[PDB]
Amino acid sequence: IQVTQPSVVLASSHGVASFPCEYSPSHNTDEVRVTVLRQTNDQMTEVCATTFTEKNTVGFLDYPFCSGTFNESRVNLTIQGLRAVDTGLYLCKVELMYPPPYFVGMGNGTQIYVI
Amino acid sequence: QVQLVESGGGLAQPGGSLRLSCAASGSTISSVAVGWYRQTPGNQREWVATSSTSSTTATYADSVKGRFTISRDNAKNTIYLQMNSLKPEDTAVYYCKTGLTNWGRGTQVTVS
Repeated sequence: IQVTQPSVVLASSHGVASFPCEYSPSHNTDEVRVTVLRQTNDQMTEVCATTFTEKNTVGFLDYPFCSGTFNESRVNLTIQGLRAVDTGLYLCKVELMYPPPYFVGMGNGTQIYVI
Repeated sequence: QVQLVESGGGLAQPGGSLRLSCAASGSTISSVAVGWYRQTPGNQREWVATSSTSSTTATYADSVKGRFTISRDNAKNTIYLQMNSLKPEDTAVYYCKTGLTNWGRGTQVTVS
């Protein structure tokens, strides 16, 4: 699957940044896992991840610093507690988990600059 | 955005066949995996099968594997579920779906 996310996003003074992650085509699924990853010099580390279903469209409830609502084939993501040093490349990974077939796609990454 | 319309439902005898249709309007489903689900009285909609895509083959639940077949008709922007060797327990309302929540209106299938 194709995954679209913005090239560049400016975080707030409060350390908050929002950006959408959208995939296509909108294959049948009942379980979508969205993982946010940070690229750090060869290593990809997990920032936060959740699983969206038809009844649970509001995700990352178990994270203080990550929020996300899912609709159509689009997650609107919000990362909090960003610092200047947290400037970097944030990749949206999308997985269609059930039922078969499995699909996986990886966004190009959103560069996040922190004011 | 895609509106899905089921048809072909009705009554069949045990051992009989029905061909269900999921016709899409709005945009094309030529490239979208389309799922089929069935709902018995008092239960949740349950996955039955998903159509092929450019990169994947059709998939089936083991309860219908070998009896049911999904085929495409791009020109009619439609997916077909061929239902052979029907059983009374195949009785249900059948829905097609794309994405997470884009359900059709469902069509009743009754096997005596």
